[PDB]
Amino acid sequence: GISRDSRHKRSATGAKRAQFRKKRKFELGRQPANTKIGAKRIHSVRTRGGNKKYRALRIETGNFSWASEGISKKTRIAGVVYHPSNNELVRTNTLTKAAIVQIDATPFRQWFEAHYGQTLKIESSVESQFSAGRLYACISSRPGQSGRCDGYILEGEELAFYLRRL
Amino acid sequence: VLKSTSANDVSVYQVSGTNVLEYQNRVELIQDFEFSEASNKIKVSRDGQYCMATGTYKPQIHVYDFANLSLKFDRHTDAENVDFTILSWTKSVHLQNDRSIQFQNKGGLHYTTRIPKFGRSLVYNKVNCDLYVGASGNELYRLNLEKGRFLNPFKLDTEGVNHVSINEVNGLLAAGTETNVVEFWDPRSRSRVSKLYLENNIDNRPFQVTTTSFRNDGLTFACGTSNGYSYIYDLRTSEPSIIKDQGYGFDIKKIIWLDNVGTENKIVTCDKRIAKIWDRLDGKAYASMEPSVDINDIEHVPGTGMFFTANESIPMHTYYIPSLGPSPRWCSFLDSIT
Amino acid sequence: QSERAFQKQPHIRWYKNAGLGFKTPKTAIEGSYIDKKCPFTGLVSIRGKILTGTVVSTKMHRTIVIRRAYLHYIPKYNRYEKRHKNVPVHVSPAFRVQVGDIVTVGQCRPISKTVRFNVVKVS
Amino acid sequence: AAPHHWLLDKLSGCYAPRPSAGPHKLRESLPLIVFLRNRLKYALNGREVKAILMQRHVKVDGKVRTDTTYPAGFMDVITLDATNENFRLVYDVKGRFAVHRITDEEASYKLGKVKKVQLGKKGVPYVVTHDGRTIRYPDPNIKVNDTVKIDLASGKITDFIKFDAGKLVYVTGGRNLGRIGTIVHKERHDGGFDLVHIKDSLDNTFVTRLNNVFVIGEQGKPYISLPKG
Amino acid sequence: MKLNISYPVNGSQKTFEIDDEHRIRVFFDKRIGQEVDGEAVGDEFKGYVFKISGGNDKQGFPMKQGVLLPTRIKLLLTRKRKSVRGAIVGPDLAVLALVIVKKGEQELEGLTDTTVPKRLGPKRANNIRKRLQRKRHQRALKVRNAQAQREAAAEYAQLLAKRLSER
Amino acid sequence: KGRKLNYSVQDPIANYEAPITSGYKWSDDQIDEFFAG
RNA sequence: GAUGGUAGGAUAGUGGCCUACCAUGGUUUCAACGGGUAACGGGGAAUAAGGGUUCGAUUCCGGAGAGGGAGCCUGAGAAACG
RNA sequence: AUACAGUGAAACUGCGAAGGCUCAUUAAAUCAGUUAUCGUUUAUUUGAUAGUUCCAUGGUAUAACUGUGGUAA
Repeated sequence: GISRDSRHKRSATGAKRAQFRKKRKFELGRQPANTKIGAKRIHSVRTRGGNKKYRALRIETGNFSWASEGISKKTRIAGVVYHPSNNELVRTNTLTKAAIVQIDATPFRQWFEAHYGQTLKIESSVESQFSAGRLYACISSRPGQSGRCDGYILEGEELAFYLRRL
Repeated sequence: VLKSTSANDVSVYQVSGTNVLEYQNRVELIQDFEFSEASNKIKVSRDGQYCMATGTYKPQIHVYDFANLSLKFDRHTDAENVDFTILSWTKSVHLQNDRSIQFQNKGGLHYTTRIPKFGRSLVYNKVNCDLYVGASGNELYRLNLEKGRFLNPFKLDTEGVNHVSINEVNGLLAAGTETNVVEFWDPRSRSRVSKLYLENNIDNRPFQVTTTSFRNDGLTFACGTSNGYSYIYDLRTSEPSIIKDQGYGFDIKKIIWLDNVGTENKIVTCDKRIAKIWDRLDGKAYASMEPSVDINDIEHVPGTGMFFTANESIPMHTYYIPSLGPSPRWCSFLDSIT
Repeated sequence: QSERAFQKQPHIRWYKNAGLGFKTPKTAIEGSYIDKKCPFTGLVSIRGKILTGTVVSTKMHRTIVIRRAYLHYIPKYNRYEKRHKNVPVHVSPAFRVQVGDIVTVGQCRPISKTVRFNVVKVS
Repeated sequence: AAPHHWLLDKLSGCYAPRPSAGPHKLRESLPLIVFLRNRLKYALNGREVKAILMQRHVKVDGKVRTDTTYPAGFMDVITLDATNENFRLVYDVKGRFAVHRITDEEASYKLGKVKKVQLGKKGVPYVVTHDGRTIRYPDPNIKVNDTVKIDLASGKITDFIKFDAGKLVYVTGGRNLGRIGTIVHKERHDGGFDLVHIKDSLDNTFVTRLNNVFVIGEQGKPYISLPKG
Repeated sequence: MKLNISYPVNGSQKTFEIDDEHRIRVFFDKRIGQEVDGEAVGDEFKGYVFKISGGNDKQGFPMKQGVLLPTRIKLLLTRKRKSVRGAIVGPDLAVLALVIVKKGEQELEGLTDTTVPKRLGPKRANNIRKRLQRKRHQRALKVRNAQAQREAAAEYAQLLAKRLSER
Repeated sequence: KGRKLNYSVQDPIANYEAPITSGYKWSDDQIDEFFAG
């Protein structure tokens, strides 16, 4: 990154003759670490005293949350199909916040068969993924700042809310 | 004596592997060869030294002097890179993951320009000096280094292109698209000449061609895919091909020839985990180079039998083959240690 | 009321109150409008000072351009040249403000490059 | 290089003593060197005021706090062991620090304006003041700008003075800084010039802010003693 | 060349100025760690084996163990550009360091037949081999800290309970 | 489409490299009799 | 990026601060935007002096620089006079 | 004072220097006050603030130091 200041750009009035200043330390834009899938490597960068910041690049073990009961359990990552904060970001298959990524939902199968007995009330277009294995789930946590991959599962309303999109 | 992996009656060696008494018999070739936990892309310059390796987090440029066996500098560039070339020595052009293009010099960062859409590949033309940059969509652009203009961008098909290359002895512009068509343009006429279609016998899903290459005879063309299937092509009965399924087959990214050293008609293929090498006119594997981690891409040093990968680990692996050729003049005791 | 991706929803239908003498309309307490930066449900909290004036233009959505003429006791040429001010402001689900419409706004948490004020009243 | 509040004579020096960090701010306090040395004159220079600080005569707020630039702000009761010196220092009517002399039963406590009440962590009600005494557990009816009375042996609130219409208020801030009389008017606006207004000898009127004013007692009965002329 | 030789277990070390470089030429193009024989460096020390351990060349520049390239090169050490000779030994070493790990056929009145002792015995208890009142006071102050703090916390939480009952 | 495809002329790259006369070692007649078909 | 909206990146965090997508906005005769110096002078920036009436106390002219641009590192604080 | 015991060159340590010249001309954007940050960082100052235990004390690896040396340095 470069900057965080209004001095390089124009305001709501249209001004000119900028030529302002050598940029300070507190306009610090670090490089955009597009977090991907790999082996888990988090860079421990420093800022503002001992404010360590976890910059995750190759995180896997996503803690994704069963919605209707709120069961955040551990799984892997496959790939993001739709994220128009950059439509090339899904072409390159990175992993950022608020992305809709696919999960092999085998521990969710284990929890359902463990606290319900039988195997398969829950919606049908996610029951198809209960059968097959890959369910859609959206990342909540920030791997570029907190270094973690947490998320929430897609269950019904939010599922169709994304499936009608793409 | 460095250990060698098992192969088909042939030997290879790695230097700077994930495993590479050992502390006091260290076999380190290039000092400070390690990045910040991954690697983007490595290539060796046209002259006998000065290899360049792009960065991973706070991405750098990392020029290594071969006649000093260590690092020269690391210009922390502004964004994360995908593709670049080297233009002899000190000049080089890069493009990042965003649609911006950097021009590094001896002083570094001579300019930062942009392309209107997100780009994926860049090549330079030695003749009349226009770099062709392949991007997403209908758009294959030019930035001519003569007069700094823009040129009348090449009208493609729908989705785009994964790789562009021009032929060396005659200039036949390749562009590996998504819909199996290879879209050969002419660097003279600025028009299409052919729209060759790629076929198989398995047809899992509609693959996209990701790697294009030529060599210095100007008659054949090496083609790739998004499935782990190498292809050869000639003008002589250009509709079929010879094919090479690979035993894992995710996405082949680097297919490069051996057209300037001995033990001829041989070619290196490289997908995400493995890089193999086979012979022309049969399609039988000469050797393979299985590392302990995935591969971002590779490169082969000219004149001799050594390879440099860019991978997803902290160091980069170098692979020496004492049957393909010797070790070069700056590595001229690798044949004395192993 | 969903023309964009990425789970358009309140962020924890939801309802709160900034207090301090400004009502919350019943659709803004329990209605289908999201209230991302409208301070009654919102994510922002109120502070600072509250300014009042009529408008000039409400052309783009989530842009309320207030005018604010005010008295100032000029001692230089001993006559009052009349004041005029401008401030962009995000929408609220309480009034489609047209030309005229003296309304007031409270200072909070810079939303765009130049807006710190969001509508809390219409009269 | 000095402020106005210290009552500092100009024929003193060149470098003015910056107070160190502490309970109060820089702009609303006087350090011990400008207190003892050149106001009530128990010293002649910095060397001997450091000497008596090493001897530890000062007992501000019941603790010793041996420091030269310790920022004694509003009504910190400076206590000196020899000749039982008990000093409550308040504001006069023209902006300076009038240091009134008090007695032991009055210096056994102080009072403090409450700034905010918090549900901070683990269900604990919470109160801060201008010296920052985070004391546990007041009643739920502690609004902003009320007045707690600190224990000064332990830290507990002993008495409480509610801020409402008809209370004796002290103004420390703005162009009303250091006035007493607290009743002509009440006017709470919605973000500025909001206050209770203060009389004069002819019962004149005055405007200030909420945070720049804080209560000290009732209409005729403050349990603080005040100086006179 | 000069040959520094070290017999480590006896604690002996001495340099020997060996001219007549076809004796020296046994070491040539052998990098650090690879062993050697006494047979082709000398005749009077046969059955000798020396692990080489670097050596400063003329112009004094050291070699660090195991890089390549027996000329001088400019590396980055403890990070600044220092000049360092390559690990491989060639014709232009001033001194070359050696560790003798087996005595062969002749006694040496510098190395074998003369030796030095060590420095001094150990100081730590476990190094000599191979408090409890503080353990009283630590535990007592810890349980007293618990019986003060964890009781006083509930002792003003009950005052909160009195304020809540009266409110 | 503001910063998207500025068809301007830029200062440092106007003479960043220099062309070559013969260029391709083939002939253009060799191009024509190379890919007539 | 002009003006705003949605999301992400980076942040110490607010923020078109940067990028994807979308809308064509926004300031102005109630002075936009632009023109220069007794802008080595001015603006209280401050002390005022018991008769000097724009001399007469001071903070700051603007930002930079440690041979020249570039990249990196340290720290509660830095794009370090070391 | 036969495991330490005072002078103390040279070495580790705690800190010191804790704020100094020249050059091209910015019109409330340089500056001064003020509102706010439940929109944020914070060493030091000050007030507060910790409850998971199956069949008498834990490991080599480096200095300083000796010894052999290289280099004009």
